[PDB]
Formats: sequence, structure tokens, C-alpha cells
Amino acid sequence: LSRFLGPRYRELARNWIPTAGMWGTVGAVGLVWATDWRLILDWVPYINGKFK
Amino acid sequence: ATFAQALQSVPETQVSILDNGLRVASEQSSHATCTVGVWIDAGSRYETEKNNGAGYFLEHLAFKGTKNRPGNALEKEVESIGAHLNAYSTREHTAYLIKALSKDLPKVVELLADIVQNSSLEDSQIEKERDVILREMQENDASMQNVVFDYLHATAFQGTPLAQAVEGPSENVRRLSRTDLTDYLNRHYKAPRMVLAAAGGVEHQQLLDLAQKHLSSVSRVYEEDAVPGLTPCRFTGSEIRHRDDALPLAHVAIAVEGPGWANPDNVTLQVANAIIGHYDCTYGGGVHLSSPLASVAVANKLCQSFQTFNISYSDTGLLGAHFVCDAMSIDDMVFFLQGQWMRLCTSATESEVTRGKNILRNALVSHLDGTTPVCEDIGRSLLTYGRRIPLAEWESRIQEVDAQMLRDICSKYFYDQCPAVAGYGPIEQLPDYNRIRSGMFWLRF
Amino acid sequence: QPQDLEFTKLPNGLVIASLENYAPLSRIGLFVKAGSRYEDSNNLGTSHLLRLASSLTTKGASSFKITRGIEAVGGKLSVTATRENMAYTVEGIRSDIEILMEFLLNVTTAPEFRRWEVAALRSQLKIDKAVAFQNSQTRIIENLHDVAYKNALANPLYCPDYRMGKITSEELHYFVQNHFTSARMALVGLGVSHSVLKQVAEQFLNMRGGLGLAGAKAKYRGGEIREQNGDNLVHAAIVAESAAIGNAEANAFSVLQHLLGAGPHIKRGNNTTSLLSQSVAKGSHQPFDVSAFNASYSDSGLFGIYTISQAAAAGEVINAAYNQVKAVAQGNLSSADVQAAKNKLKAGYLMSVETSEGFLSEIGSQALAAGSYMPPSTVLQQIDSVADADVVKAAKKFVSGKKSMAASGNLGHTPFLDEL
Amino acid sequence: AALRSQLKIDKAVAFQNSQTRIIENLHDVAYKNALANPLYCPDYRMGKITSEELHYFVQNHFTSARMALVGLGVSHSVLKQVAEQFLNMRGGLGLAGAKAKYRGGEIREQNGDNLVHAAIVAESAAIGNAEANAFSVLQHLLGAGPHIKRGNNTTSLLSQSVAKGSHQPFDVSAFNASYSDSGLFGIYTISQAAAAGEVINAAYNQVKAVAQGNLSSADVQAAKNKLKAGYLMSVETSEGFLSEIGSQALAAGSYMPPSTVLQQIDSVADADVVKAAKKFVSGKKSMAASGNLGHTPFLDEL
Amino acid sequence: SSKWLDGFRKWYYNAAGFNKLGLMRDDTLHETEDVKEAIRRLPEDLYNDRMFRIKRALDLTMRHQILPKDQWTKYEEDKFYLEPYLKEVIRERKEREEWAKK
Amino acid sequence: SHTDVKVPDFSDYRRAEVLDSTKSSKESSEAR
Amino acid sequence: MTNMRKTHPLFKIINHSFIDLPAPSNISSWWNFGSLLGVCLMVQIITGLFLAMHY
Amino acid sequence: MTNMRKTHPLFKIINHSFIDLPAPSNISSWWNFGSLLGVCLMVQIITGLFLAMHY
Amino acid sequence: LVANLLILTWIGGQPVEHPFIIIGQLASISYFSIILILMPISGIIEDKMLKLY
Amino acid sequence: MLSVAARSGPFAPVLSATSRGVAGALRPLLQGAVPAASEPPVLDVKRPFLCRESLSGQAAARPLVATVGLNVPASVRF
Ligand code: HEM
Ligand code: HEM
Repeated sequence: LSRFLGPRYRELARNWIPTAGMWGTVGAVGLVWATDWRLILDWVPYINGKFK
Repeated sequence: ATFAQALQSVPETQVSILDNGLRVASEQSSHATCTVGVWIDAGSRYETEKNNGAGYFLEHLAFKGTKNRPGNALEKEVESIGAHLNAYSTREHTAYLIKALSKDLPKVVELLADIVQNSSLEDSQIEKERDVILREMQENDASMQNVVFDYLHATAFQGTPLAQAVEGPSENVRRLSRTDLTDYLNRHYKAPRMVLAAAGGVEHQQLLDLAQKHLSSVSRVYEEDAVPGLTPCRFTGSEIRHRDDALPLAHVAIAVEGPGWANPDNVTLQVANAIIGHYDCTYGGGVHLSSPLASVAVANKLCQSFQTFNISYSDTGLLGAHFVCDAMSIDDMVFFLQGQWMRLCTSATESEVTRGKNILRNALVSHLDGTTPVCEDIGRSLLTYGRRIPLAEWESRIQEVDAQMLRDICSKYFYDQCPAVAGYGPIEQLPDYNRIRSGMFWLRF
Repeated sequence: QPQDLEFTKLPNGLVIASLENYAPLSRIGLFVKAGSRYEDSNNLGTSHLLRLASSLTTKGASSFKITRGIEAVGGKLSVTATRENMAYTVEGIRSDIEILMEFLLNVTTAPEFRRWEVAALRSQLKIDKAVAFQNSQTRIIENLHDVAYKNALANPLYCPDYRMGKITSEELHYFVQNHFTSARMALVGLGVSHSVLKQVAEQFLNMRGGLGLAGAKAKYRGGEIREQNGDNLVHAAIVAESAAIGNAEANAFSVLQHLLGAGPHIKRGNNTTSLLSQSVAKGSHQPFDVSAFNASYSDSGLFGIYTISQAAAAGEVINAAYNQVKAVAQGNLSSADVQAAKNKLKAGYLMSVETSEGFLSEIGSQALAAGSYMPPSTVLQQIDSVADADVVKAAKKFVSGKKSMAASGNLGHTPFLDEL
Repeated sequence: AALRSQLKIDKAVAFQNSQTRIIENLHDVAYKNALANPLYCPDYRMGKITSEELHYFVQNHFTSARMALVGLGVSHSVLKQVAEQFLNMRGGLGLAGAKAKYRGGEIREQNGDNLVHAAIVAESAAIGNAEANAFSVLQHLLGAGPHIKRGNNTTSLLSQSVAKGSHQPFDVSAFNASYSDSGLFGIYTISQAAAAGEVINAAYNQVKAVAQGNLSSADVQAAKNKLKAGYLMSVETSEGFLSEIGSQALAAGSYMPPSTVLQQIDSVADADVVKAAKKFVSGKKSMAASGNLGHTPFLDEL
Repeated sequence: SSKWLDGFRKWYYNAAGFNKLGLMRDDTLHETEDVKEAIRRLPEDLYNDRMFRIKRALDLTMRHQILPKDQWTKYEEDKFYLEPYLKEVIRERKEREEWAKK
Repeated sequence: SHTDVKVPDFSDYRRAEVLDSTKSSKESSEAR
Repeated sequence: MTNMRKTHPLFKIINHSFIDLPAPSNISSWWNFGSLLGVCLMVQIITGLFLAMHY
Repeated sequence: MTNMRKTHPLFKIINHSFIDLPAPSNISSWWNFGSLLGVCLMVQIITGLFLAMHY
Repeated sequence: LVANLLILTWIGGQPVEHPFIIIGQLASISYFSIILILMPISGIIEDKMLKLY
Repeated sequence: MLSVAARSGPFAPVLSATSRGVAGALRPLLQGAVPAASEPPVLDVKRPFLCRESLSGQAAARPLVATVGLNVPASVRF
């Protein structure tokens, strides 16, 4: 509750924003690559070729 | 008075150059005593594997007799005036220093000149000091932290002149002869590589006059027009293990390549080393220590001691930690020390940065308290910086150090870098090099 | 502008001193007369546990608050204890010396001494005693004080193994409330203002104002104790009764100590001016280390010879050193040797003073002992005023006095007092 | 190497009680050599004693001229047959010794025990002397221990003198230990921490009165009767009889019958008892003390 | 006013049931980290009394019985021995959390 | 003594950018 | 000789989990239901094995 | 702070069995066949699960 | 809560007519509100009742 | 020069015991370590002595003698 509400924990969180966002980006691209998500993969120019 | 105006009220030092290039530096204080020494840029990095014990053996023979004062007349003079005569040798620098009163400065300068430029090496005295240095090598390998430091230097700078120890191997000790010592003396005791540093109750003009009287015309000439040059040393990420289970405790030192003397990141790495810190079993802090590694060590009874060190040489060095622990907690201490290193690399915080800055300021000024340590600082600073860095400039750099640039320099010098590991004792618990590197990086950044 | 010591006597018995040199670091020392000599047989080791209890919970600051605050400002707190005295020193920047000084005053004056905390601290006490007794010199010195004195100074500086685990918060509170009284306390400071140190002393030094429990006067018993431990390097200290500290005879004994040799001035040296080293090296080719041991506390002093030698040559080394001191007592010494000894003594005194920690210790010890500060030039004057006949009298007093030996090692050839 | 741990355990079990430690310290501070050697292995010497040292000790001291093979319920022919069948191949007298010079002195082990032990002794005669016989009679006169379970010890002069001015539990006795060339006679006191000085001073003043000559011939005869009864009860057990036979064979090389032993015990005179008490009073002192010694006196205070 | 509150607290203390097993409130306190630290900070006699009361309660609830009516812990004599130790432990913990916060 | 402990030559296994000891690393650690 | 029950590895696992396990002395009949669930699982495994044997 | 791999019980078992298992450094390629047997067992289990899903 | 679970079992047994819809709705609402809200508030109430703070 | 450090030259760190209750900024020389000191064996507690009647008989009056055996307990007689 109030344990993680302070300036030190806030600046730790701000330091970890780019890493957490990068890991979320990795998870998103891995999800669309594994599931072959059409709605995202009809925009990148090369991978558009195989779906036709 | 505040810290800034106190540090600017600390008096400056005076540096002058003679005709031969020998530097003369002094700092005048209010004490009734003084420390006057000669710092010479000679050591194991200059020795070339055939004269590896030459500098330290000359350190032995410096006070055992000179040309003007044969035998122990120099010792009698120093003891009669009541001075303390000391010397040390390190892979960069050799220092011959005298602590005395302010009224015996001409005698101190004359004795220093007689020690440096007028060394006499008798064959019988060479044999006696050869016996003494062999016994000292036995008493030194009876110790353990010096063994680990030598092993770390060897495994980190293997194939380079920086790997060889100050004492030299026993074969070079037994084969060293007077001609090779005189060759080392006439090759490495030139004027431009010597600074005469006086600190305490000294007058700069009087010291300069004494330098022009005694330290004038030391060699000035190599007699072959062959000036030695210090090539850069290759850092080798590597591991040396010396397993011997009869020893009760295990010493492990893990280091990486340092920044060098001239690198401005040395202050930041000293801040990080102050954040991580040092600890031994006699500390009364307990679990309440601000250092997380020390607190975990106290709580889990991991190590007897640890310390962070930052040794610097000409554009190189060793930056890391050394710990003494039992045979069953080496893996735990390596894991926690690596975790602390990556925590400083990735998620260092401003409170820890401020704490480390205060600790570095206090340690720096407390080390620059005392006539003999400030004389040491003057000599070493004129040897490796070309000048003496004022405490105001040090405080300015420390204030310039903040959290983001600490994380940047820590990631530059620690993240994903191949380390040098030196283990001695029951080091079965010490993991392999692959595991140490896997601890040296993180899978979550 | 480096000012002199502002020195005053706050009327509850307190001694206040301050030197404002505008040093970048300030240092506050508080010196109490609560050494191990004020214990009796029922509270041995209480001084050791109190020395190690400097980072516990106080009435105004918890242990966590003390440790984390001092490390957060970067300062350091240390306790230096000798058999008569205990000094609490704090070190830090001028911008935080208010809260460091407040923490030191809390620790020295208002300790909680919770029972679980000292029960946890007993293990660290055992660790500290082991680390201290790693080297045999201090073991010889505690053995020597134990065999030399009867009650007061015979109490060891470290807690005995039977008292390890029997010291309690009741005994700690009794010791603090009986010896930490303001009439035995000196609050000295370097880099701090006399006005601010005086006002904090008046503000938070008004709860204990007695004279304190007067300790028993130390008595001399003499005799020998030996520690057969099989080390080939035999240590042996042979001392005798000398004068108390702050005496002309004490000055003569210090001059005699530096005449006979009080440590090396050259590393890896031969100690050519040390008469003991010359006498030993004239008879033995084995390695050795012989010096003069002097230790003067406020009641009395011990003077003698400390020898480290081989197991076989211990007898001849000890006999040669004793014969050298006998020759000095009979009067076989030179005025040049006495002058060199005086020069060594005054130089060593000045190099002790020149560092800020040594200067603090000297100011606090002088404030506790004499009640007033003695400037160094007068100490130079006294050392010069020591005569050679006083050195002869001091050596004669040593050789004629009853002796105490503490020995350790392989004692197949170490002699006894009847053979010396 | 496996047995040195058993050495450590056996020393701990031996030092479970404090009288062993007191007697070891007493010999250690009474003699310079040859009797100051501890009967148990030192803590540093645990882990250091070698089979080479054991073989050296056996080859230098387990020799034929210093052994005696005695037997009860066995034939002399069988005994001598096995004697020349085994014990014929050892050298001779071997190493002599060091004559056990006396030194005096005192040590005080403060260990916080609930009772204070203190032994104050001096030199006496060796085994085979009328002076030693007088010292043993003097020991039994001053009280060698209780003959009655849970008794008051009404005849022992040390217990009477201490109980005259004490109201605390105590145990005072005359310690006697003779050897081949030297002896130790003194007082052993176990008392409270506060009353230790009073107990030691009362015992020392009682022995001083005995030395001055405050004694009766009836008490000397009772002491001789106690000594005769103790010696005969030592002999009456076959274990004690074998031990006495072996000790006599090693010491004198001849049999002294118990009738002749009691004859010389009766031949002990009371003037020699006074002389032995005076010798203990005037002799140099060795003190071994342990406990809580806030009030235990020193040797110069006695 | 508050007398009715005291009587209602008395009735609830009877209804809770730990008086029937010879227990106290601090005996029935669940051991978290702060509670275990307080129990470790307890003196020897209070530790022994608490531990015996816990053992007797376990024996009674194993037998599925209670103490006799005259042997119950009355609400007047139900002393709170763990309150100062628990309060100082929570105070030290909160100081630690605030220091880690800043 | 412990000073005689010297690391043997590993030049049969070193990388192409590491074979010399007169050239410092960290110009090739990134590449490796 | 040795204690097979606490030195044999499978035997010492069984002993440390089920035989010499320190259990609370006062747990009621409601604590039997874990073993009831385990024996239910075993019984259903056997009976369903026979059902799939003939199914 | 503690070591989760050496403290958490499932992680402790995995660490003592497969992660920090003291293994001889000189075992040949013939010692990989235990892991190959385990991997083939897992492959057979999954593959037969799909076969009986359609069988 | 146990009683409400029995109510939910019986409601799942019976079909969708009046008043089974509103009985099941009230049963589910009471179930969720008890197991999320009422037990912790009642625990706080008992702590204040036995004077824990 | 009214202090142990200013009077005893090399004996100052021997006569003075320094304890750093809070870790300093600079590292200390000769940190030291406890090399795992052994533990004495656990033995049965010998009885105390509270009355003089049971106290009598335990003051030594004969030389110390030890006795070990193959199958008899190791005794000591005073
Ligand atoms: C190895 C374990 C098991 C096997 C092989 C197995 C096999 C089977 C088979 C073959 C049937 C069909 C026969 C029939 O419907 O009457 C069945 C039915 C059933 N099984 Fe299992 N079963 C196993 C375990 C379980 C478990 C663990 C449960 C419950 C948690 C369970 C619950 C049921 C139920 C409820 C039926 C329906 C029977 C009916 O409605 O008549 N089974 N099982
Ligand atoms: C959980 C584990 C397994 C399951 C569920 C399973 C299931 C099956 C099924 C349903 C079939 C018939 C499908 C077909 O043959 O087309 C089959 C065939 C077979 N299984 Fe398995 N199986 C398992 C494990 C194994 C193992 C461990 C082995 C051998 C070590 C094995 C060996 C075979 C063989 C040899 C066949 C016949 C293939 C052929 O005739 O070509 N199976 N299995």
C-alpha cells in the first residue's frame, strides 16, 4: 500500500520504465510472430508478401 | 565556515622545475614537523623480467650504506636527529621519504640526495640483503591478501610488464648481481622522473635552494640515448585458482579493468566503491549498515570481511572487490556482490549517490589529513598527473557526480565485462568463469 | 586565522575545549574516566561491552537511526579505550557536525541498553576478542598487567571467557551511571565553535553531575606467568614499578625508554643507536626484536624490556638486554646518547600531535588528567629539562624494583626471575 | 590422529571438576621443570603429538632397568619365564630426568565459580625419608579428609579452626604429595567467595600454631592411628595391594612389609611433626587459586 | 456510557472462547514477523508461561475439552504482556520503512 | 614462493585481436 | 549396523514425509480430508483405468 | 536480500538436481543419452497424447 | 457463506423462473460481498473489539 | 604528552583498543578474521555444592592420579 509510495521508489520506477516498455514491446512482437496476427502483419512491407 | 570555503582556505602547493627537469613541490602548513620525500617513476612496469627484483632490492640497499656515509652512518645520523626513514615500492612509483622536524630540513634533503644519487652497493651487503629478501618473500607468502593481489595482477595483465610483482621471483633474486642493479639505477633514476615533495612546516624557497644545492645534476643523460617508453598493457579477462584446503579461510578477488589515472571517471568509480563499501567482522554496525552487501553478509553470516578497491596505473588499473569468507559461502558472496554491482549499474538512486559522495569526501579529506599522507599525495600527484589536484577541484568533481552519470560509468566499466578472478584457499564454492560472467550480466538489464 | 584553544570549566565538573582552525572536517571527542581499572571482580568485561555498545538504541535515537544517519552523512563514530580512559570520537563535515555531535551525546549520556541487544552483542564481543588476540603482543601485555597489578590495572582490556555471556544490562547501566558523571568528562572539539559546543554541553549534559565512584588504588604484586604454546618465536616482557604519569620521574622514564630503544626509525633497520639492540646483536646472530616498554597510567607506571627472540636464544637475548639496562643503571651512558634520546622523544611527540586524531587524543587526555591544556613548547621545555642523572636514577629504580614477567612461546630455555 | 580427539575429550572430562585444574596449576607454579609438566595434554599440543615422538618416548623410557613386573595369584616361574621371553631386549637406565627444581609463585584463575578453591603449598621431603613420614603424620593431624559421612570433622584441627569463626560451607584439608626427589605440603581450601580470605587465614594461623608448638601427644597418636588405618585400608584391596607392591618395587627395589611400615609410622616423633610444620611455614610458597577472587588474599598478604 | 462498552467487551471476551482454554490475547496472537520478533524480545519467564499456556491449550483442544469454570482467565486478570514489545517492534519497522522511502 | 606462480602462454588459443600484449583491450572487446 | 529407515534414500524420504513427520497433536477430523483426497485420487485412477480398459 | 534459487524449495530442488549439480568434467558423449532418453520420453508422451486425441 | 453456497447449489439446480432469478442474483451478490468486503471489515471490528490497537 | 599514544611509540595500538561502532569512510589496515575456532565438547554438568556436609571430602589431600581402561571409565583420584 504505502510501502511503495516514495521518491526513491518513484525514481526506481522511472529508471525501469524504458526496460519494462522494451520488454512489453518484445512480448508484443513475439505474440504477433507466434500467432501470425493479420491486423498488425498487413502493414510491414516484406511480410505482407506471404499473406497475399 | 562551509565546506567550499574551508577547502579553498586549504593552502595551495608550490611546484618548480630545476634546470635538469627534476620537479620540486612543497606545501607549507602550521605544523612543527614535516615530511620530505623523493618520488621516482620506476618500478615493476619498467622492469623487464631479467631485472624484476631490482627496484625492491635497491629499496633494501638504499639505507644500508652510501658513498659519503659508509655502512650505518646514515642510520646513525637519522636516529640522532630523531627522524623516521621510510620507503615503499609499487608497480609505478618508488618513494623514499623522511619524517622529521622543521629545523632539520637541510639535513633531511642532504640525506635524501645521498640516498638517491649516491647509492653504494657492497657485494657482502648484497648477499645479506639477498638472504633478508628471501626470508621476506617467505613471510609474505605466509600472508594471504598479498598472494591474492599478486595473483590478480598476474592473471589480469599476463604477458605484460604489469603482471610481475614488486619483489620478483626467487630465481631473479638469486641471480641479481651488482652490475644489473647499477644498470637499473642509471636507467631509471633520471631527473625528469623524480619529484622532491616536502609537506608540513617547510619553506618553498629554502627547499628550492636545498634542491639546487644537493639534487642538482643527478644524471641528466641516459648514456645511450635510449629513453624507455611505457607501452599500454593488455587486460586479460581470466581466472587463477590456488586450491589448498588446509587454509582455514578463502580469499577471492574479482576485478575488472580500471579507468586509469587521467580518466575523469575515477571519481565516479570511487563513489560507486564507497556505495558498495567495505566490512570486517569487528564492525559494530550489525544489520543496520547502509551498505546492502555488508548488511546481507552480517545477516546471513556469509563472509569474515570484504572490501572494494580501485587501483590505478598509467591508462589502466584494477577495479573490484576482495573478500575473505569460509569455504561454504563463496558462491553466496559472489552472487550478492555481483547483484550489488548490477544494482549500481542499472538502478542506482540519488540517496545512495549522496551517501557515497559524502563518504568519498570524508575519506578523501581524512586521507589528506597529516603531513606524511599529504607529502605522499603531492609526490604521487606530480608523478602521475603533472600537477597536484586541489581539494576544491576534487569537491567540484564530486558535486558534478550524480545518479545518471554514475549509472552510465558503472555500466561502462562493469556491465557484461570479462573479469579477472583470483582465488586462494578452499575455493570449491567459487563458481566457474562462465557462472561469474553470467553473474556479471543480467537477463532483465 | 588558526586560533588557540578556547578552554573553560563548566561548573558541574565538565571540561570544555575547542579549536576553530576552519578545517574542512570537524571532529568531536568526549573523554571519560571509565576504563577497565574501575571494574572489580563482579563486573569484568563491562567496559568491553560498553565499548562495543556504541551503536545500540539510545533515549532519543534508535540503533538503526544512529547507524544509517552517521553513514548517510558519511561521518564515523569510534571508541578508543585504555585501562583508565574511554574516548568517543565522531568525525564529519562542518555542515552536519550538529547532528553527529547530538548522536555522540545521546550515545554517551542516554543509553537504553536493551537486554536482547546486548545478548546479540555478546557474539560480536567474542569475535572482537579473538581478532584482537590474533597477535601475541597484546596477549603478553594483558598477561603482564594481570601478573603485575593486584586489583585496578590488573583488570584486562578484554572480557574474560567466563564473563562472556554473563554481562547484563543491569551491570551496564550500573557502570554507566556510576562512571559517566560530568566531573570525569571532557568534551573537546576541533573545527567547531566554542560557543556552540558549550551550549550543547549545557543543553544536554545536565542529568548526571556527581563526582562518580572513586576506583581502588592500584597495588603492585610482581611475579611471573608463562604461556607454553609451542611457537618458536618466544615473546617475553620483563617490567617493574615506575612513576605515575605527569611526573618528572615519568619524563625521565620516557627519556630512558627512548634511550634504550622505542621502536625502529628505519624500516628493515639494525637499530644502531638502540643500546638494547646493540647489546643483543653483539651476542646473538639469530633474528630478534628488543625494545623498551613504558606504560604510565594515572596511578602508577610500568617500565621494562620487551624481547621477541628465538626459542633457543631467548635466554641469552633476555640476559643481554637485562645486562644492558644494568649498565645504564650503573651509569654507562653518554650525554650525546641522552641528547639523541631527547631528540627522538620530542620528535615522536610532535609526530603524534601533528595529526588531528592524535591532537584530539592529546587535548582530551590532558584535559582529563591535569584539568588544563599544556602547549607543546612547554613539553619540549620539560623534555629538555630532563637530566641524565634522572635517567640513571630511573634505570636504578627499575633494576632495584620488584619485577613482573609475562612470557609466551616454547619456553625450554626462557629463564625465570631467580636467574635474572 | 584419530586418538587425539579422545585426548581432548578425556582432558575435558578430567577438568569437569576444579580440583584437577587446581592441582595441575599448583605443580606448574611450584616447579620449574620435570614436575610442572601437565599430566594432561595441552590444548596446543593436541594435533601436534607425532608417532615419532611416541616411539622416541617409549624407546627412551620403556626400558628394562626401570620396570617391575608384579603379580598376584600367579606363579613366579611363569612370571620370570615371560619376563625373559619379552622384557629381555630393552636397553638400560635410559634418560634420567631434570631433578625438578623448585620455583614458588602463584597464579589465580578467575572463572566466576560459586566456590573458591585455593591451594597454598611449600616444599617438603621426598619419598623414603623420616621427614616425609613426619609430613604425612602432620597431614593426618591437620586433617587429610573426613572419616565420617556428613560429619563435622571434630578432630581435624584445620576444620576446627575454620569453623571457629565461620558460618559458611567450607572444606579445608592438608594436601601432601611426595615424589622421588621433592615434595609438596600445604593447605587446600574450598570456600565461598566472600569468606575465602577468612578461611585461608584461619587455616594458615592453625598451621602456624602447630609450627609454634600448640599440639598434644594424644592428637599425634590419633593422627598416627588414622595414618595406620588409611595405609592398611589401602593395602586390604588387591588393586591397592598390587599398586603398593609395584610402587615399592620401582622406588626401593625391595619389599618393605606393612608391619615394618607401621613400625616406622609409630617411630615418627611429634618433634619431627613440629619441625615439618615449621619447614612448611618458613618455606617459599606456591599458590594456585581459582574462582571469584575479589577477597582471596595474595601470597605476600599471608 | 463506557461502562456499557466495558460490559459488552466482557461479554465478547467470554464469547471468544480463548479464556476457556487458559489462553490470553497475546497468546492467541498470530505470529507474523513483528510478532515473532516480539516473542524473541520477551523475557524468559513470560516466554515459558506463554509457551506452557499454548501447550495446555493444544492439549485441551486435542481432548476437545475446556478448563473448569474457576480456571478460566478472567478479563480483569488478562494482562497484555506483548503490547510494549509489539509496539516498539512496529515502531522500529516503520522507521526502517520511512528511511527506505526517503 | 608465491611470486614464482606465473601464467603460462595462452597464445595458441587467443583471438586475433588479443595476441599482442603491447596493445590494450577495450578497442576489441565490443567486437568480440 | 545402521538405521535403514532413515539412511536408505527412498526410505528416508518416506520416513521424513509420512512416518516421522512432526504433526500437530490437536488436529481434528477436518485434517483427514487431505489423505481422503489422495485416496480418492488413487481409487479414481484405478477404477477409471479399468473403465478405459473396457471402454 | 536472499538467493531465491537456493532458498525457494522447488527452486532449491531444481538447483540441487539440474543447475548446481556437481558433475564430472570429463564425461564423454555417451553420457548425453540419459538426457536423450528423458527428452524422447517427453516427446513420446506428447506425441502419443495427440495420437490418442485422434485415436 | 456456507449457507449461501447451499443456496447457490439449489438455485443452479432449479430453472429460470420467478423467483429463482432474483434469489440467485441476491445469492451471488451476497456471496461476492461477503467474501470480499464483510470478512475483512468484521476482522477489523473484532480487532477494535478486543482492543488490539 | 599525557597520553598513551604520545608516550608509547609502537605500543599505542596494543595499549589502546579501538572499536569502530559505525563503519568509517576509509578502510582500516589489518582487518583480521576469525579462523573458525573450535568448540569444547559438551559434557554432563557437575553438581554444585550448597551444604558443608556434602562439601566435605572434595579438598584434595593426595597427588593427582589418572586412570584409563579398555572397558572401565577414566577416573581421577586426588
Ligand atoms: C487415471 C485416472 C482416470 C481415468 C483413467 C478415468 C477414466 C474414465 C472413463 C473411461 C470414464 C467413462 C466411464 C463412464 O463415463 O462411466 C470416466 C468417467 C468419469 N470420470 Fe474418470 N477417470 C479418471 C479419474 C477421474 C477423476 C480424478 C475424476 C474427478 C475429479 C473423474 C471423474 C469422472 C466422472 C464424473 C465421470 C462420469 C461418470 C458418469 O457420469 O457416470 N475421473 N472416467
Ligand atoms: C504417454 C505416452 C504414450 C502414449 C499416450 C502413446 C500412445 C500411442 C498410440 C495411441 C498409438 C497408436 C497410434 C498409431 O500407432 O498410429 C501408439 C503407437 C505406438 N507407440 Fe506409443 N504412446 C506413448 C508412449 C510410447 C513409448 C514410451 C513407446 C516406446 C518406448 C511407444 C511406442 C509405440 C510404438 C512402437 C507404437 C507403434 C508405432 C507403429 O506401429 O508404427 N509409445 N502409441
